[PDB]
Amino acid sequence: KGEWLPGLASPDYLTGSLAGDNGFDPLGLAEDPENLKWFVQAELVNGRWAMLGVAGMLLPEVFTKIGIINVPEWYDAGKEQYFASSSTLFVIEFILFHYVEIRRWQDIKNPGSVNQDPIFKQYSLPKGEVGYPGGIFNPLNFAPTQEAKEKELANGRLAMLAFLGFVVQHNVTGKGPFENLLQHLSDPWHNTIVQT
Amino acid sequence: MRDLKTYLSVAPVLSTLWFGSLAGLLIEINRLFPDALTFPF
Amino acid sequence: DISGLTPCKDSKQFAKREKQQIKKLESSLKLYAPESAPALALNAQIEKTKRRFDNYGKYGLLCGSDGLPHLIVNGDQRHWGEFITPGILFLYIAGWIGWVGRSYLIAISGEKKPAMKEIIIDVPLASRIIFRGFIWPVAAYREFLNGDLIAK
Amino acid sequence: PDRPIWFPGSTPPEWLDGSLPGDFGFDPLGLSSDPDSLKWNVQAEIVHCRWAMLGAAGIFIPEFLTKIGILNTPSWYTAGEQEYFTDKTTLFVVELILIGWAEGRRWADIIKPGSVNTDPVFPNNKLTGTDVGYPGGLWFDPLGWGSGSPAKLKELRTKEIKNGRLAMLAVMGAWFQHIYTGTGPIDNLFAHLADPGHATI
Ligand code: CLA
Ligand SMILES: CC(/C=C/C=C(C)/C=C/[C@@]12O[C@]1(C)C[C@@H](O)CC2(C)C)=C\C=C\C=C(C)\C=C\C=C(C)\C=C\[C@@]12O[C@]1(C)C[C@@H](O)CC2(C)C
Ligand SMILES: CC(/C=C/C=C(C)/C=C/[C@@]12O[C@]1(C)C[C@@H](O)CC2(C)C)=C\C=C\C=C(C)\C=C\C=C(C)\C=C\[C@@]12O[C@]1(C)C[C@@H](O)CC2(C)C
Repeated sequence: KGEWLPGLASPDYLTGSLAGDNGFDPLGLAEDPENLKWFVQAELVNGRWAMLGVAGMLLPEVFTKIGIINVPEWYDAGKEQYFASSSTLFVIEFILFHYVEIRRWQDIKNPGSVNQDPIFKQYSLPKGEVGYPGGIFNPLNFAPTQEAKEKELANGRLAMLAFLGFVVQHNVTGKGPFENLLQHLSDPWHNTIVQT
Repeated sequence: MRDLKTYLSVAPVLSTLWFGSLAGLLIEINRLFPDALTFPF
Repeated sequence: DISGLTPCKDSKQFAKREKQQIKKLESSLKLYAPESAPALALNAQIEKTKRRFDNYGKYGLLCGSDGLPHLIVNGDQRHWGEFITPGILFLYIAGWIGWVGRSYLIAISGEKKPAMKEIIIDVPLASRIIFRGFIWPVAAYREFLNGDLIAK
Repeated sequence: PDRPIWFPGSTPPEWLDGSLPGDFGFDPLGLSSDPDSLKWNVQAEIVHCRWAMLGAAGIFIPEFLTKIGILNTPSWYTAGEQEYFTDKTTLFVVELILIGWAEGRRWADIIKPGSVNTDPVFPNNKLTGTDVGYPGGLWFDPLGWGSGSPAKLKELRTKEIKNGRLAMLAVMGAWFQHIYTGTGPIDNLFAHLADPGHATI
């Protein structure tokens, strides 16, 4: 579709049949079709996780302007005491995520092989694409048209860049992502990466 | 000149330019941060 | 105290070495007028020596009985900056160089006279290939999985 | 083939056939023997001309008005030492971003001509110029003088080039005069006009 850089030609292997195809591959990673098949799923999962991560790192700090709750910052949330030890929670998380991610992985190898429930055999996911399971994962039956997929990919890429910015700013400034915005909005020409 | 550009791509001249730039970079790096025995970061 | 060693900051021999070096530097300065350039150079040398000794004291090195720092390479987390991190950086850089060389060699293998492209380098193609080695681990690992790394 | 030459009686180089605006056959070292180098050098000369004309105006018109006392601006040499509303590095970064967007589209038109002639936001808007380095359209030619017969064009494009070269020489002269004599360029002119025989290097 669109060109990431006018005046340059698109790669041959990027034919525009994929969602969010702007012909961006200067370093040629996806020349091998198997690499492309793996990297599509990698991008999807990374974007979907980063969107939730950013949403959870930003909004629980926006409370200061509205003053509903009192929650520690995203980099101090770990040290707080909880009803269970950190090791127990980590063990349970590992136990569940092992099964979940092994179930997801088998679809990439042999599509359509894990669409059936293992305990209640009368239940099965409708046939779909590799990275878009559907079924009970889509309770509202929204149509997965190409426009919605492109919107999803754009939001995922933006959120990934936002998470990288959130990580890098804290190492330098030492404050929260929202506090960095208000300081910039106070004196825009004096509060940038160039401190002076 | 095409022939002049060809002579600049021969192995000895290119190697000399590359190694001169490399040595300059290393000398400046050791000038800014002298006596490095450990990676402290 | 690994292997019976002691921290540099508590070592008396380290301080004695510093004092001897500084005293040796100071005896040469008495031969010159304070305003002269050699006096300035000797002052800079003395300051640099003091700074180097202070920095070695700060980083948590270990000294022996001779007052000289020793390196631990067994993998202990308290000394990862001595061997592990520079090793990983060197491995990354060497893999970059090797991958770029292999890519350039493969690129010109299909030409009519591949030998002439080795004595007279094709600058634009190499420049285009130079940037690609920045992600060499991913490309190398995926090539290993696909079986294209080893010649048949 | 019968155009005036820089060195009358000599023979112009083979690659300089008189087709370009401002061509006098001056290329002793053969820096543009091949066509690609010729095109690149033509574009570099046109850009250097346009920046040097802006720079010459900005150096000399302000300094003259200060001397006759109408304005009170500082010297052009030390104009980068005054304190503005923000630190200089921030201004440099803003400059870099804006001029990078401006020049980046100019790079793509050199490599692939006529690929960047459309407005990315409002496709109703276009540039009209056919020739690389002469973009035209309502942005760069609002009066419509930049198109016409080949006679009308080869004059205007030669006038631009001859003025730009003079401006480049004048700018370098002003730099070296301020380096050596240590005084503004206008003072040098008045000193020369006072005692032309002796007010010299
Ligand atoms: C457009 C070009 C140009 C012009 C008009 C001038 C004009 C002037 N320069 Mg000058 N200069 C120039 C370029 C120019 N310079 C360059 C490029 C340099 C760097 C080498 C210098 C270095 C320089 C110094 C060091 C000094 C002057 C001085 C002077 C003034 C006294 C005359 C003199 O002794 O200069 C001699 C001129 C030169 C050595 C440069 C040669 C002239 C160039 C090649 C252009 C030739 C003009 C052109 C071919 C004729 C037609 C165009 C005409 C309408 C201008 C005079 C106003 C003196 C001063 O301050 O006045 C009191 C002085 O001390 N200039
Ligand atoms: C998933 C992700 C992050 C997820 C974060 C999560 C969940 C965070 C959770 C937490 O916060 C909460 C919620 C609770 C907080 O208290 C605590 C923690 C737990 C910390 C990031 C991905 C992040 C991914 C990023 C940044 C990727 C960047 C990749 C780029 C730029 C690639 C560029 C190229 O790829 C192309 C396009 C083509 C190549 O050819 C050319 C190049 C140039 C090489
Ligand atoms: C290129 C140049 C010189 C050219 C050299 C020549 C003739 C070479 C000619 C030859 O190659 C040929 C043709 C053919 C070959 O066979 C032989 C040689 C002999 C090799 C000069 C200037 C080149 C470039 C110039 C003039 C740059 C301009 C600078 C500007 C715009 C400055 C602006 C400002 O001054 C303001 C306005 C206000 C201030 O406050 C701030 C600043 C920023 C300082």
